[PDB]
Amino acid sequence: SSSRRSS
Amino acid sequence: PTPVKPNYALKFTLAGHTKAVSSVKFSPNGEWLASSSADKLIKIWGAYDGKFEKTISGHKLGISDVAWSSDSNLLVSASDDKTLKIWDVSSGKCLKTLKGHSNYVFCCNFNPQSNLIVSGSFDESVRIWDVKTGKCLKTLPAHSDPVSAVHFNRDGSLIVSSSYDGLCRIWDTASGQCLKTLIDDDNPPVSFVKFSPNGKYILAATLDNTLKLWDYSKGKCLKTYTGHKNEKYCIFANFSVTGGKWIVSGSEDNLVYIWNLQTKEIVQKLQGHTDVVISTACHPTENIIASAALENDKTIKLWKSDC
Repeated sequence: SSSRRSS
Repeated sequence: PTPVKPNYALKFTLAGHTKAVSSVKFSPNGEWLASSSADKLIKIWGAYDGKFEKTISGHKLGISDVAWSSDSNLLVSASDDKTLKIWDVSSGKCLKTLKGHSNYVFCCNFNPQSNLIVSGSFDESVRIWDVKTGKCLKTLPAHSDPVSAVHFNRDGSLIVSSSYDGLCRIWDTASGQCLKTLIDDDNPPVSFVKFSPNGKYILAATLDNTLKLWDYSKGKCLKTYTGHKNEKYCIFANFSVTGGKWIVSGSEDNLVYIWNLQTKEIVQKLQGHTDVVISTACHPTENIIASAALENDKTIKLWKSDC
């Protein structure tokens, strides 16, 4: 998974 | 009693998230910390003992931001699934899904009355939503690149937004009109903004290792805080007001930075995280900091100072 803030 | 420096010390490390943490926020009543993560989950923790309370689930993709209602009973989360969700904290249930953004939702907040939610998105818009109905009241063509932060001022009458387009804009909530565009120098991306506790200033981060305090009304920069690393990520920043009047921020060198608000000197650096510190939060009544880090760390740390 991912979040735009943590990428 | 006027402090000189804090003495934040590590009290707890909160593990549980399985991907990078994105955002930590203390509830207004001081009892809880909420965290969001790329693992699609919100976790609720006891603010004072680090005690894991519960997991809140339902988004289909990762979460970038979470925010509390004024009465500490609701959360709103902003997700890569293009939605926001309003959650009943006690029950963990999703009360509403706020649909309308066309790309990742990156940032969110309630107004102080907590009848409205503001969101900003990679779709470059700012949206204002009715809490009661879940209806989108307004869509503002606020920016020409992704919106990195949205925040209400103390009376709810203003919203500040920031974007990778280099702008900070101040909006009249009621009308949706831009009251003012803060533009500076070659305008690097603005990666975070929020109002000061008193509503007169805007704290803004840019992706050139700089935080600045601006009088929005006068359009003038009052303070600049430097010495940290921020060239890539949308790192939260805070005003610490419970003891000494500090500025707090995470950093891409894995540290929490604390500056004297008035002198701009660094007064403390908190070491312990092993990845970018993407988010910090300041407890509303106690001298307590929460910090959270990205994928190689995935933990939340709670720190306590005597001042």
